[PDB]
Amino acid sequence: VSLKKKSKRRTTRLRSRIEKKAAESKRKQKRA
Amino acid sequence: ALKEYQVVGRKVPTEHEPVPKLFRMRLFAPNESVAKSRYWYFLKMINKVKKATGEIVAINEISEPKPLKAKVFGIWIRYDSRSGTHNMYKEFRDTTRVGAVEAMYADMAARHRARFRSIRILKVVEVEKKEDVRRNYVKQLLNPHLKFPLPHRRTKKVFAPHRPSTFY
Amino acid sequence: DIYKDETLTIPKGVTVDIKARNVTVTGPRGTLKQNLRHVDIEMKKQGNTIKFIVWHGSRKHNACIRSVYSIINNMIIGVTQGFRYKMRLVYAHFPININLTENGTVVEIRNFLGERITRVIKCLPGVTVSISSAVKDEIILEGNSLENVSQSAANIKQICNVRNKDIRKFLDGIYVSERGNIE
Amino acid sequence: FKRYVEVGRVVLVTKGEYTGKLAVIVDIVDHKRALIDSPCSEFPRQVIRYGSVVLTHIVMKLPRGARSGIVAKKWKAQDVCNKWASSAWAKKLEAKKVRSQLNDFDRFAVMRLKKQRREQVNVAV
Amino acid sequence: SEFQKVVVIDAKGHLLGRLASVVAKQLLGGQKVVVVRCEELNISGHFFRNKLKYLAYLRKACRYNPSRGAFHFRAPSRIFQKAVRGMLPHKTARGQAALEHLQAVEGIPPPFDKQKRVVVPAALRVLRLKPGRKYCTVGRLSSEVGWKYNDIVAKLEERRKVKSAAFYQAKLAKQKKIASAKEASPVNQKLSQFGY
Amino acid sequence: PKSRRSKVLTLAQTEKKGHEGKAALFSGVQQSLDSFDYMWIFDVTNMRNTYLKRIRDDWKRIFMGKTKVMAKALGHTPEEEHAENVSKLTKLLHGAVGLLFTVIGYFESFVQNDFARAGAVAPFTHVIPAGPVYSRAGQIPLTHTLEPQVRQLGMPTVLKNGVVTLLADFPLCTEGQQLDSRQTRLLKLFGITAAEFKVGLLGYYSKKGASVEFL
RNA sequence: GUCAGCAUCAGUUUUCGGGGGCGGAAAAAGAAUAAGGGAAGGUGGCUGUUUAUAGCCCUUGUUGUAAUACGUCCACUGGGGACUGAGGACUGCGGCUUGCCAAGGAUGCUGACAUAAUGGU
RNA sequence: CUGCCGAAGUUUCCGGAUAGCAGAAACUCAGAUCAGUUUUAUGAGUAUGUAAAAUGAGAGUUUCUAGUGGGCCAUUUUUGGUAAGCAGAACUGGCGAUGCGGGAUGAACCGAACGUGAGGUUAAGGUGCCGGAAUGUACGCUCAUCAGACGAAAAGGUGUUAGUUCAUCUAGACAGCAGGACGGUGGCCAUGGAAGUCGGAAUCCGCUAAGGAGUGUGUAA
RNA sequence: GCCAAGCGCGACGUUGCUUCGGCUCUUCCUAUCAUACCGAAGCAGAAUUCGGUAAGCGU
RNA sequence: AUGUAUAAAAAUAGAGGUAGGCUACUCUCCUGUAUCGUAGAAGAUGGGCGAUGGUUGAUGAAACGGAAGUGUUUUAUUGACUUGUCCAUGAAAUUCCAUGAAUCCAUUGCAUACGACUUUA
Repeated sequence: VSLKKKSKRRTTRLRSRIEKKAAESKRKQKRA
Repeated sequence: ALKEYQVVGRKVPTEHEPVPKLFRMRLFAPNESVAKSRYWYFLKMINKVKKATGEIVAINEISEPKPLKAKVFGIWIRYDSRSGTHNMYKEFRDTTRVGAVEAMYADMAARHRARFRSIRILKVVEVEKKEDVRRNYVKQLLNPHLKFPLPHRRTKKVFAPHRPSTFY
Repeated sequence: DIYKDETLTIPKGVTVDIKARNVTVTGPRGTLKQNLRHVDIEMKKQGNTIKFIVWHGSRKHNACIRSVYSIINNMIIGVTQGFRYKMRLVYAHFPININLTENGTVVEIRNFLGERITRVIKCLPGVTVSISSAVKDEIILEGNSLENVSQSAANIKQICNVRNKDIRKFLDGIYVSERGNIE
Repeated sequence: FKRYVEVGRVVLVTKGEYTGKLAVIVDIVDHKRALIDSPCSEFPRQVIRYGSVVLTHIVMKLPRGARSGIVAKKWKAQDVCNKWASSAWAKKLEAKKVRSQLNDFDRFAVMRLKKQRREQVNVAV
Repeated sequence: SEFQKVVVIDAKGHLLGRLASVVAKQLLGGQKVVVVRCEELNISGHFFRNKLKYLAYLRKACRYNPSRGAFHFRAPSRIFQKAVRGMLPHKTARGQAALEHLQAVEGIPPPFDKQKRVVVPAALRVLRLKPGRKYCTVGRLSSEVGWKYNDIVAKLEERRKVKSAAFYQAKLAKQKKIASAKEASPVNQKLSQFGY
Repeated sequence: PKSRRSKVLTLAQTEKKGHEGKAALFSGVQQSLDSFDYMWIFDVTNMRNTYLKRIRDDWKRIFMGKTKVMAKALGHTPEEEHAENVSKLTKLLHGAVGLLFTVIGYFESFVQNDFARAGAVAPFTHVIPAGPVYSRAGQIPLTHTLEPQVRQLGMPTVLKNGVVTLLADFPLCTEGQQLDSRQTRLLKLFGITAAEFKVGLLGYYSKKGASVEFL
């Protein structure tokens, strides 16, 4: 089928927090 | 479809500079509007000439003088990457300067995933002597006895009756 | 590179036909048929020269040209001189008894390390096993295919393996001594 | 092999407005493009891609990068016209071409013609 | 281009998904498709990769009556039918009627060994895969995951090829006689102007 | 990264000048040509460095550089070459040869024996005695401590009771056949000095005579 | 009454062509034909050379007001398809010549079918 | 039952008033005034505030009478930071009163804002099949025994592909074969001993084409 | 702290002393105690130690 | 359904032949836009000329097909048709699209909550 051990496609909550992770990276670079 | 455009421009005349210097660039763009925009970008980044203070005095497309003569073109470019600072030199064999630039843009976006705005062409030259060629694949093209079987042939009318020949 | 080629000069060998990439090399000693379908290479035959040609091939595929060249040269050597492997028995205490059946295609090994299990190995086709009287405890494997002869030697050596013992002190085993041609 | 992309080889155009026209490879531009020329005036010298043409078995002795006049002179001297027609491949293409511009009355005459052709079915026992 | 009421497709040398995608659309178009030699189908990717793909598929099972779990079919025709079935709206009555118009078999049984077998150029491996790309055969993949009739199909196919060759020689010999007698009739050259 | 063979490195710090070394050899060759006389053409043969030093000891200097490097530096054309008629002498000039100043009789007659090498042919067919091996072909009036030689030889020598034993006889070489790799290596550890270093006294580049004989 | 087919128009629209202006390096080329220059991925000849028993590149002249492509325009033109027909004497703006008209929104010519088609439920 | 208009979503003062947003009634106003807008000019510090052309729209007030006074999400600036989260403002946005196309599915993403219909054409997203629409055209890259289609980070890989720089190269490039790889010297200490390669300090030398006080194996040495 | 490839930091190195809690049960994971097979070690043999494949089977 | 028309195999960095002695020949490929079949009041009525074939209907067969052989031939007849090449009649106003067993009731106990199961009759 896929041979992977995890679903490559994540959940909508998981991708939503990734944009939050991208927000954190902007916080680390710009201000933090 | 890219086009080579000669763009000549200068800042608006003023009392301090009644005879402003006219700067010319040979730059490629799909249309005149893009070419004049790219010209202004390069002029600002080099001479610090503001777009409002300047004006475009001449725009002219340049056709290939010898579109039926196969040539080799060497292009120096300022590649923009993750670090955003890289210089590259590439050589393409074709019959038109526009075609070589089009192949250059396709190659860079393919190998290095560089966009049109990140790439800036520094200079395009025609390497007429075989010896100055630096690329092995190009040199193999300039060999006198170049001959090779056709690669990547591959060939609605679904449901063909017989099997494809896929050969000579 | 557009063009990468290797050239081979064929010997008195009778036929080196490469029909369907299958090399049916027939020589004075014998005939070997092998398959070259695993590689996408052009085998162009002209007189006494054979060319293996690859057009616009990558480094991974270009590596196959020499490998195809070597196996062709090796099998040609087999049909002309052939391959003979001399394996010398090595024992300290228990004599190793070797028996040859149907002209040696099966080798039976007994009394290894005093073990009572008879180790029976059947050699690959085209390999005959003989015991040379010139040197004691000496086994000669002569055949046409270098693949078959060397594999037979590898199988015999691996069968007579020392387990759970200090190899530093236990020297028992059978090992290949020389690898050469019949002439 | 029997077809090699080399200077002077005759090709048949398969894609584009020049489909079915004969040309000769005057130069090798690169792995994917070549410059061709044809003696016919309606066919201009142009750079085409190999995917648009099929390599024919005919090869003419032509110097690298010959101009249109020299190519035409070499073409006439080596009579590549009617040299391609000598092959059964060209006859089939022309026979296919003749058939497609046939009209209804010609098609009616053909069926009578080939049925008169078939009425024999006389083979020695 | 044009349809046939029943179409026999020689699956040898084809690609699983590419042939399945073409077949599924043809079934929805109201055509009846018979696929022969499903054990000779090819799949892009080396055997071990494709074998692992099948093993992962076999792994799907329930803790309550594995009979309620997915039924894993090992026959090459059943593997092809699974590929076609996933490309059809099979939960829908239209897709169900599409499936009943498909008949995928291993080898070429008698009712079809005497019928013409067309091929699909959009799915042929030689026209779709770059040379030097690893691929596997469904017959080998099936026989290694549980299919137990590879040899019987192989033996039966060899006999059919012998009988088919004998039929061809008779047909070829017949065609030569008509070919020889063809130019005997003068009309073929009298009015060959029409391209015939 | 990329499939390439690794290159080993060493800390001996004995790297030669390379191109500068070749230039130094060319300069020394020119100085040797500019030397007073004798115009010798001889540096060494298969003899070792000790023999070359002994030959050069009776000389107040054998210099080879690179073969044909001195000829290339001098120039095939007589105008470029310092000597005369060097156009034909350049082809003759080959191998490790060079000027020396100190001989002719010793070169003609005195030829010290030395260990042989591959490519040449043996003058006889030496044999290896069976059983225990002998270092001097049974001329000792053979130590058994050469245990590592059993593994370092590769011949069918079984190490029984800490002594190398030959299962069957095997001649070291045969007359009329070129010495192979194994034969030369085996002869190196043995006393087979089937070699006689020679000298080349074809011509002499005299300042006045300028007659390089080719006899 | 129902439903059809076609034609000639109006409105909206889509899809193929043809012809002709103008523009740019007043395209670039190219071809043919005269100068000169250079050479090669070096042909005949003899690895090396300079059109010969192949030719190519560069410049200029010429054939020239060459063609063509591309851009743009035509109050230039020929077809194919689809949807729509609101309004209800006459006014108006126009065109051709009292009249006629494609000009302030569809008419004409036929069919078939009512023992059914259409519209329903 | 249908139709029309249609918010606020919160200041400012002590739960109430004022105001704001929405209407009504009654007035005056079109050589007039307005504006979630941009220029010009003045100064002052690319922005700022003040004044005076462009574009758009008919522009004004008075009374009096409803409803509203939340929140959530996101951008930017900034204030601190902390293993790392984040915390504090401001800012205008989006939701909120709002269906619809797409994103497989969705409060916050991309499009788009709604009477009933016919036709045409698009946005966003798409054109292998499910699925309407190119198994299009052209140029490349990629093979994963846990590909790809969407922090764990410093790096590792004899994985592939382009380049950048520096090196040698007919005085013969690497690679491979045939060799040399020497003499003082077993340089000096050390110990069963270590003669380049138990070890510790030196690291000199003549000859060359080149050979170290030795690259490792080895040797009791 | 000393270095410190490099880009004032500065990696590897180096110095400095110092309520919860458990019976049965069901399966499942391997990050494996045993059983099977290999690799290494002064592993003579025997008994081991360490490291791999491995959750079939027990615990 | 509207011709419900078409059976080699394998390769694709090669095949297939013809003509030859696994090797010397040359030719073909480059898809089916092919080949077979196709005139006739859904296909009427006769007459020639020239084949001496083709297409079948009904019998009689013998050989073949087992993978799902349900079809392949070879035929011996008989009945038709023949457009292979020519002729002569007829056609319409449909005067412009529509098409013998098992079961229950009994019996057994090798079985059983009840059905079922195994027996016997």
